This record gives sequence, C-alpha cells and structure tokens, in this order.
Amino acid sequence: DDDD
Amino acid sequence: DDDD
Amino acid sequence: MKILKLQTLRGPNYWSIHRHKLVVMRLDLEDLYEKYTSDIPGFYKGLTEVLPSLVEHLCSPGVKGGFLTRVEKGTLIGHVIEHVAIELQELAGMPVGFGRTRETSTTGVFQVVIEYENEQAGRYAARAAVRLCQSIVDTGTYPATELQQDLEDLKELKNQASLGPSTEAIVKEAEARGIPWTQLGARFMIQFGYGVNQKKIQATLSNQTGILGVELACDKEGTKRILKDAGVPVPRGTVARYFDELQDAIEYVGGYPIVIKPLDGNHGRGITIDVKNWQEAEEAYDLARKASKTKTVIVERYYTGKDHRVLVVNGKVVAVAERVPAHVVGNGKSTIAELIEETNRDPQRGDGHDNILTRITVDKSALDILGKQGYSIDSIPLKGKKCFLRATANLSTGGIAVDRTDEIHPENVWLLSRVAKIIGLDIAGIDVVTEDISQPLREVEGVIVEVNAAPGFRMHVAPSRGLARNVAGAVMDMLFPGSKNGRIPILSVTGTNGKTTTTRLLAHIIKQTGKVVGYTTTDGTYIGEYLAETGDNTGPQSAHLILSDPTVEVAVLETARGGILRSGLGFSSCEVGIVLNVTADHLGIGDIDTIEQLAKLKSVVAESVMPKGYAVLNAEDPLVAAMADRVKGQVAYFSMDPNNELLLRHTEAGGLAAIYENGYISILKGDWTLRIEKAVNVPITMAGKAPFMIANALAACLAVFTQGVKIEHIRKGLSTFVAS
Amino acid sequence: EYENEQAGRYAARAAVRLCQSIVDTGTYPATELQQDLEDLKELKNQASLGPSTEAIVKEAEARGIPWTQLGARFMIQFGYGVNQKKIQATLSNQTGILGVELACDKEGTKRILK
Amino acid sequence: GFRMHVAPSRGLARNVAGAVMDMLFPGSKNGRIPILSVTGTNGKTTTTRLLAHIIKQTGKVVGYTTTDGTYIGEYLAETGDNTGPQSAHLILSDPTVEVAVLETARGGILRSGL
Amino acid sequence: GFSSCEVGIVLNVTADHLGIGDIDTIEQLAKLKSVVAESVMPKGYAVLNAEDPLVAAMADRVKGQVAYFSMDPNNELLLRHTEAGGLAAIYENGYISILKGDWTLRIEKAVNVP
Ligand SMILES: Nc1ncnc2c1ncn2[C@@H]1O[C@H](COP(=O)(O)OP(=O)(O)OP(O)(O)=S)[C@@H](O)[C@H]1O
Ligand SMILES: Nc1ncnc2c1ncn2[C@@H]1O[C@H](COP(=O)(O)OP(=O)(O)OP(O)(O)=S)[C@@H](O)[C@H]1O
Ligand SMILES: Nc1ncnc2c1ncn2[C@@H]1O[C@H](COP(=O)(O)OP(=O)(O)OP(O)(O)=S)[C@@H](O)[C@H]1O
Ligand SMILES: *N[C@@H](CCCNC(N)=[NH2+])C(=O)O
Ligand SMILES: *N[C@@H](CCCNC(N)=[NH2+])C(=O)O
Ligand SMILES: *N[C@@H](CCCNC(N)=[NH2+])C(=O)O
Ligand SMILES: *N[C@@H](CCCNC(N)=[NH2+])C(=O)O
Ligand SMILES: N[C@@H](CC(=O)O)C(=O)O
Ligand SMILES: [Mg+2]
Ligand SMILES: [Mg+2]
Ligand SMILES: [Mg+2]
Ligand SMILES: [Mg+2]
Repeated sequence: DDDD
Repeated sequence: DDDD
Repeated sequence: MKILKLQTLRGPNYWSIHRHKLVVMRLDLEDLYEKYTSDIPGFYKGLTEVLPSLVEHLCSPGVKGGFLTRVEKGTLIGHVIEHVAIELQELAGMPVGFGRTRETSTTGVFQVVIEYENEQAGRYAARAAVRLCQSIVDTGTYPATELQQDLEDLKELKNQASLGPSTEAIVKEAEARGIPWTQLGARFMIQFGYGVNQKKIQATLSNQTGILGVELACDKEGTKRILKDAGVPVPRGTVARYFDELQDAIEYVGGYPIVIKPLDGNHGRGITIDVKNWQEAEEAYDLARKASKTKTVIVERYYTGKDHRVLVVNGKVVAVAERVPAHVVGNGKSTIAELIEETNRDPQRGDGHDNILTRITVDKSALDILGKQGYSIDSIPLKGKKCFLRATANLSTGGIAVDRTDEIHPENVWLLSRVAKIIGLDIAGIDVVTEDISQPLREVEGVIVEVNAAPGFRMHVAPSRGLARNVAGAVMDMLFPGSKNGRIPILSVTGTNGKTTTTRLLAHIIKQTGKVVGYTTTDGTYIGEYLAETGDNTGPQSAHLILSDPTVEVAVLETARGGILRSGLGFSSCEVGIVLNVTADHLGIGDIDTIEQLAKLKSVVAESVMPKGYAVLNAEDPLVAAMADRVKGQVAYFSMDPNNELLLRHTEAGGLAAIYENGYISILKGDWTLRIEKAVNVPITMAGKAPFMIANALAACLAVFTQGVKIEHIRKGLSTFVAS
Repeated sequence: EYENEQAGRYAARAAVRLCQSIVDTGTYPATELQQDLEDLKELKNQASLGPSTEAIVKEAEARGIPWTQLGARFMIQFGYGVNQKKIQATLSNQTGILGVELACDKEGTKRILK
Repeated sequence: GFRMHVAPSRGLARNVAGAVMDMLFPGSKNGRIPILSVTGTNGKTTTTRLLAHIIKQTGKVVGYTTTDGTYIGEYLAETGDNTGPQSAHLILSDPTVEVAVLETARGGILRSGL
Repeated sequence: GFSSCEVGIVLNVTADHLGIGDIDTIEQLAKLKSVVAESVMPKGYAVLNAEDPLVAAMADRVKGQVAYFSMDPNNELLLRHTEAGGLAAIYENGYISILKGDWTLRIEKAVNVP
C-alpha cells in the first residue's frame, strides 16, 4: 500500500 | 489478534 | 592525507548561521602542507580534465572561472579540496553553495567546512575529495571509472535518504510556514512542532487519523455496506468465492454488463471492467482469482461514466481530478504507431517515483487491450478522435489527470464530505465513477467505487490539464488551524560559569506558573518534577528529548560550548537567549584558541533568537555586551552594577533591564523600577554574600519577565528555590 | 420477549412445532428437544459481543448513553449525530493508526522509547 | 484486554469500562442530540417540514425524514417513503446531524416499534 | 479620520477634476491619493492597481505588504510580484482569480457576477  |  | 576528525553540524553553528547542514573535517597535510597548485606539476590540467564543472565556481574574484584563476596563481590544497567536494556532491543532483577553509593552531592540520544536502552524501563527498586530490597530485589524473563509481554512490546515497513526494510537499509547506519539523527514527514518521503542540505524519496519515476509519476503508464490502446504510449511491453487487456462484451472483446485480474484481487487490491488480457474455465472465473470474490473494472475488453492476478521484481533507473537498486512461488522438493525420513514441519523447515523460506522468508502457496485456479496441497499430484514428490503450486509468501506467475542482456540483461536494466523515478519515481519497461531475450523483447514475486512506496527491499538485491545487497547504491547515506554528517557548542559557544554576532557577520560576517544564542541565534531563535521563545531557541529543516530549510546555536548555562545536544548536530559533559571561578559562580545546573565538562561538545562541524574542546579555561583560548588534529581536541587559552607562542608555530609550540597585533585585522597564526581592531573602544568594548567585538570579528574573511571567510568580520562585 | 433476535424467532418457531407434536403424539422426542436447545445456544453464542465490548456496552447503558451495532466490522456506535463515538472492542474512533502501528512494531517502539 | 483488571482474583476489581466511557464522554454528557418525533393521523409531514425549517433558521444542521424522503441539511439523503426506524437510523447515525426531526407513522410502530 | 488602516485600496488616479484646491497636476493628485496607501499599518495590506502606472508607483514608501490587481493577466509587474511572494488578483480567462504565488484560486466566471 502507501500513496493510494 | 484483538483483545491483547 | 589523513582525516583526523569528521564532524557533522545540523543546526546553527560557529561557522555559519542559517546554514544548518555543514560538515567539518580536520585534514592533515603532512607532506603537502605549504606548496601551492603551481608548485605541483600538472595538477591544474588533471584537475580541470577530471572535473570540468569547476569552471562555474565563482570564488572571491566573483567572475566565471575565478576559482580556476586562483588555481593557476597557486593556493593551498585545502581550498581546492573544498571546491572539489562541493562540485562532487553538486554533480550528484544536490546543489550546495557554502564552503570554508581555515588553518588551525596546530602545525599541520586544516579545517574544511562543506555544505551538504544529505548527511551521508556530504560525508562521502568529503571523504572522496581528499582521495581524488591525492590521486591527482600523485599520478596527475583520476580514473574516470572511479569518478563514475563515486558519482553513482553519491546518487544512491541521495536516493536512499529521501522522503516521498507527499512527505516532501508537506515538509516544504511546513518550512514555508516556519513550523519546525524533525524526522523520527521508527517508521519514517515526521514530527511537526514541539512539545504539547506537536503533530506527526507518516505519508499522508496524521497522528489523528483513526484506526477504525483506515481499516474500514481497506474493507471494500464493509465500506459499501456502511455507505449504503447512509444512503450513499454505491454500486450494486455481491461477493462470489467459488465457481458455482457466478451465475447466481450475476442475476443479483440486475443483468449485464457487470464487473469482476478481487477484494484483496489494489492498483488494479487483476480487475476486468466490462464483460457482456459468459465466456468473458468466466475468464475474468479466473484472472481475478489468480490475482486474488485469498481466492475471493466480488461481482457488481457496471456503471458507465468517467473515473474521478476526489481528495477530501478535514471534511472539505480540496481537489477533484478525472483520470483518463492512456490514449492517443490522431488529429494530425497520424496513426498509433507514430504517436506511441511521439508521446514518449515528451520531456513530461518520467519513470520512478518523482515524475507522475509515466511513459506509455506497451505491454502484451496492452497489446491484448488494443486488440479488443477494434483497431490496430496502423489504423489511423477517425476524424482525429481519442482512441484508448487500456481501461485502468492509472497515472502509474501512462494516463493523464484533468483538474475538475472548479466544476464539481455543490451537492456532490456535500455528499463526498459526508462520505469522508462517515468512513472516519481526516484525509481521504474517494473514487467516483460518473458521467458528469458538474451534476449531482442522483440525476446521472454516479457511484462511489471505493474510499482510500493515505491517498497520494501527486496527481492533484500537477494535473497536466488544469490548475494545480495546494494540497500540502490544506493538510498543514488541518494540522495547524490558525496562524499557529507548533513551537513552544524555548529558553537557551549559555555562558562560561553559570549555566546550570541559571537553568535550574529558570525552571523553578516557570514551575510556579501551572506549566510543565522540561529542562536539561549538566546533572541530567528533567521533565516536570521527575528525572527523564541521567548523565551530562547538554548537547542537542538531549534537547531533542525535551522538544519531542508530548507533555513539555516550556523548554529550558543549557547550551554548553561543546555541543555547539560538535553538532551546533538543537533548534533553529529560541524565544529567549541568555549569555551570562565569556571568560577564557578552558582555552585551546577544538579550534577555539582566542577569547574572541570563544565569544563568537557563544554568540550563536544570541544570534539564533527569533525576531520576536529577547537576548538577555550581561552589560558588565564587554564581550557579551558586544553581541548587542547582529541580533534579531530585542535586547535585555542585566548588570550587577546599577550605574552601567550602557544599561542606563538602553533603559532611557526602551527598557527591559535588570539591576541590583540597593540590596534589591529590580527590573527596569524604562522609566519604571519593579523590585522583586531584597536579595537577602533569596536562599541561593546566601544572604547576599554570593555576587555570582545574584547575577544568575538577575539573568533568570529578566528572562522570565521578558516572556510576560507575572511578578509574584517570579518572587515566589526566587524565594522558594534552594541551592542544590 | 427475546434476548437475541434470531434466538427469539427460532424459539417462537419451535414452540408451535413442539405443541403440535404434543397434541399429535402425546410427547416430544428428547433428541429433538436437545437439538433445539443446542441450536438456541449456538444462536446465543453467535450473536454475542466480547467481554470487553459487553462491559463497555453495559457501562454505556448504565449511563443512559444510546448504543447501536454497526453492520460492517462489529463496531459499536455510542450516541447520536455529531456527538457520536465508535469502538470496535477497545480501540475507539480517536485511536490513531500511527500509534497502533508503532505499538505493533517491537523494534520501532523500543527505539522510540529509548 | 482488561479482563484481568475487572476480575483480578487476588485484589480489588477496577472499573475499566467506567474509565473508557469517561474518556469517550468526559463530563456528565450523553451522546444524544435533540430528537423531535412527530406522530398523528393527518399532519405529520407538514409539521415535520415546518419544524425542520424553523430549526434551520437557527444555525444548526437538521436531519429530518418525512413521507417524501430523508433530508440532511438542504440536500436529499434518501428517497422513498422513509417513515420507519430503518430511516431514523440514517439520521441518527449521520456524523453531521445536530437535530433530528422524525415523522413517526403508525406503520413503523406496528412493524418494528420506535 | 484614522491613524492607520488594515487595508488601503487605490483603484485609479486620472487627471479629471484638476484645479480644485492646490491640486493642479496629476502628480499632485497621485500624491494626495497616496495618503491612504501610506497610512497602511506594517501588518496591513495596500491593494494597488498594477495596470495604472501612477498607482503602481506608490509601491514604495508604503509600510506593510502590497497586493496588485490587474485586468490584464500578463502584467509584467504583477507577475514579477507573484513570483517572489504573491497575493495578486487577475482576470485571466473569464475568471476572477487570486494569485497566491504559484497557486491560482478561481472565484467566479465573471459572467455569473451580476
Ligand atoms: N462497479 C464498477 N463500475 C464501473 N467502473 C468500475 C466499477 N468498479 C471499478 N470500476 C473502475 O475500475 C477502477 C478500479 O477499481 P478498483 O475497485 O478501485 O480496483 P483497485 O484494485 O482498487 O485499483 P485501485 O487501487 O482502486 S486504482 C475504478 O477506478 C473505476 O474506474
Ligand atoms: N555568574 C557566575 N560568574 C562566575 N562564576 C560563577 C557564576 N555562577 C556560578 N559560578 C561558579 O561556577 C561554578 C559552576 O557553575 P555551574 O553553573 O554550577 O556549572 P556550569 O556553569 O554549568 O559549568 P559547566 O560547564 O556546565 S560544568 C559555581 O559553583 C560557582 O563557583
Ligand atoms: N391537522 C390536520 N388535520 C387534518 N387534516 C390535516 C391536518 N394537517 C394536514 N391535513 C391534511 O392531510 C393531508 C395529508 O397529510 P400530510 O401532512 O400531507 O401527510 P401525512 O400526515 O404524513 O399523511 P401520511 O400519514 O404520511 S399518508 C394534507 O395534505 C392536508 O390536506
Ligand atoms: N491506500 C492503502 C491504504 C493502506 C493504509 N496504510 C497503512 N500504512 N496502513 C491501500 O492499501 O489501499
Ligand atoms: N492486541 C492486538 C493489537 C492489534 C491492533 N488491532 C487491530 N485491529 N489492528 C493484537 O493483535 O495483538
Ligand atoms: N507513498 C509514499 C511512500 C514514501 C514512503 N515510503 C518509503 N519506502 N520511503 C510517498 O510519500 O510517496
Ligand atoms: N477481543 C475482543 C474481540 C472479541 C469478539 N471478537 C469479534 N470479532 N466479535 C473482545 O470483545 O473481547
Ligand atoms: N499516486 C499514484 C496515483 C494513483 O494512485 O493512481 C501515482 O504516483 O501515480
Ligand atoms: Mg484502492
Ligand atoms: Mg482507486
Ligand atoms: Mg553545568
Ligand atoms: Mg406524510
């Protein structure tokens, strides 16, 4: 994930 | 998991 | 060539102020001590062929190539080592423009100061410059392979110690607003502000983002259920774990077309958008199940319309962007075969994690999609109309974003804000499929596809087909609502002989007001009435403990010369800066060999006072009083002799001074005298028999008075403080 | 009156079957009785909160604070409108993601505390 | 889990749920918002809309459900009949509603109560 | 009638009604109208017309920040001011817009303004  |  | 000591500075320091990031090395020139460049055969030619980019260096001549001219004239090798380190770390994409070199007291060692952007990169450049210069003076040249290896190592060091684009934008906004920021060592977390006023962000999640909201956003079915219970128009669908449930789930949604996508996927991992027959349905199910990490897929009705990303910060719609998939338009009477690489030649194209507009990657999956398109490589577009390459519409693959913030209907704004509040996210990215964002989602058959926690806003700050939106500004407005920084009052006490007593007295006086005081002295670090840490605890490594504590409201930091010399100040600015005295007692340590150097080093605290702060200086000390200039903010003088001419002149025009006039600790506010105590009822003064204690009390009382501390609080703190 | 919705509906459905069997045959088989009792116990266990959630809900009821069960992730909503709060078992709606994730990381927590 | 704190078995039990609810609701405050229930035979919808307008004159966000539909503020939140508890939960669980005005038809009371 | 103003707006200076009082030249009229601009407090703002050379000439000798508005979006002085700082307003493409440096904030289409 991260920076969706 | 849950209730630790 | 031997590097004795290699120190890195992170705050205001003896070498410079406003240049916090510096590296200082003690370089030995045993055999190369007092020979110029002209004395070294062929040094200039090798140096200028290894690093031709030295030509832009504007040295003290101030003209193009001035450093080169100094090299033909012949100077010490320390200067050229400094310059080559600067240029070496500048060639790796890190612009640096500060440097110094000074001869130390000892016979051979020099001091080289180099500005850096990255700590590890700066240290590596400093270490590599001496090797490069030694190789040039030994063999006349430096191998190009070693230069390329060093440049690649520098670039790798820069990339490794770099934040993300969202974190970079938020940090830059913080710096623009003057909000202090530091990097925590746990999970790439950034702390904004100090003490009780601090905040934390990781990437876009703040310390106030809820666990429940984030976990609900990641649950596709739970989010859909909650939104449907709230009347939000979510797509109609159901989950299908097995093969046999495909038909039954298909009739539930209401016919054709439908969508197949796994619930454990992200960034379009194995999602099939449009299917209109059973063979396509089964192929999509198989593909999604392969892409599914838990062999579970969901079916739902297919909704026509463009894909929009709406960014909601603090319950308000900040940016709306429509995501158009990778496409080419043949209005120039050219087919896809030319445009695929014509677009790839645009300088806007960029890979990695910095340039959002990714090049058009033509994969075999893309080949299949364009086969489904109904045209081919050499099929010229009709009438010059958009012809697509895929359907995921993601910036990571080569799509474009169009800003639609000014076109969104107010009802849609209200609905999306309500959705963000219902899910429970302070920063949310909502994916909307609708035919027209300017109309309410009820007239058209618009739906809310998903809600994303910790969204990336790189597509909103550079839409490429519209106006950029200040998303980082909105985030920082959420974190710090008004015109408020995250700072707490900071009182830095420096001086040769009375730092610890003054710090403890200041902490005791401030404790009289109902405030939690975190102060570090030589004895140890204290937070309130309890000891946080033992040991010396005087440099910035203990100042960070005070400034990062979530309960500290006021910071009183004793700042010795050793910490400033080693790594500079632990803060960019201080509310109050106290200089007690400057006496040459421990002289010769480090590069401090004259009392003028000691005064310059201790003046860092005074010069770091913010423009709205105060500098409490001793009028009786000529060196300390000489720091009156080059100080931003007001100056307050304390003097044990009430007839100090400088103090009297300062009080005549302005005021804010403290004296010991007639057995009294008095504050002068101009033409007014405010007596605090008889100085014989103050226990630390030993019934007025210790003038040093009286001077320390004067400094502490003046410092607290400058911050608006009420007089009787000062009196109580001064009377109840015991010498220990 | 019921304590569990599914259990109450099942008891209502089973009572008429038991009475019909009694009027038709004069008795009800013990195996069917124990099967129905086990089904009721399973229904009671299935629609039951945990002791932490149970205790918090009991305290809320004692204080007269309304509580409802959300249908997503066993979340309990306390209060109404703008004055509402949410808990799952012990996490509240104000519990931070960053704090929970840092607590789950043993080395990160040790580094931060040190 | 605070199970071992509410039943230590070798000491005094602690009211952990009380502390949690004190954290959630600091003072002697419940999570309730003003609820105005309008019932009757012939004037429920008009009275509900007039009440909503009057409270809207005050700077408050009013969520009201009538026979025409469910409204939150100035915008329609849901269409249909919406005169039962299934629509009252929509208003009472919305995080932006400060005052709830509910048209309570006899059908909803008969079907599933208030 | 006041010592200082929070915002001082100078719209335009045109030599039309000259001869009244001691004012006979447009330079004198500009000096007279510059009293409002020069009365702005150090924390205040002076809103000046960048398109008017005389009004734009009052940029100096003014304490506090300066904000420019221009009907021509290509005004060199306004663009230079926005590049270093910001706080300007233009009419760019049928929009009333605020320039906060490198950020453009559109208000209205200028055709929806009656
Ligand atoms: N039911 C649907 N009807 C129409 N379009 C849909 C539907 N579901 C998804 N889409 C489209 O498919 C895109 C990706 O759907 P997602 O469910 O978001 O898949 P994903 O795995 O979450 O990929 P990301 O991370 O959201 S880009 C959306 O942005 C829509 O454009
Ligand atoms: N204002 C003063 N002027 C001169 N000597 C002083 C003054 N205040 C204290 N002293 C003397 O200096 C001694 C040490 O001062 P402290 O304040 O306790 O320690 P310090 O100033 O923190 O020094 P370091 O570098 O931290 S060990 C005292 O015991 C006094 O004898
Ligand atoms: N106080 C009243 N007494 C008698 N008739 C009334 C009264 N108020 C309104 N009416 C009439 O009753 C009609 C229907 O009532 P409404 O207020 O429109 O809706 P309603 O009362 O909710 O009816 P239901 O229960 O939803 S079918 C109105 O159109 C009026 O003509
Ligand atoms: N967008 C992303 C959300 C994951 C939340 N981030 C962290 N660190 N828990 C996703 O997976 O969709
Ligand atoms: N005690 C518990 C902590 C996990 C945090 N809870 C959630 N839902 N992430 C554990 O699993 O040990
Ligand atoms: N999405 C996020 C990623 C930056 C933090 N991740 C790593 N590996 N450093 C961003 O800020 O872009
Ligand atoms: N620990 C927590 C969870 C017990 C029940 N769990 C679920 N998912 N219903 C508790 O309430 O004790
Ligand atoms: N932040 C993504 C956009 C996306 O999530 O689609 C990017 O870097 O392009
Ligand atoms: Mg996603
Ligand atoms: Mg998405
Ligand atoms: Mg000390
Ligand atoms: Mg009605």
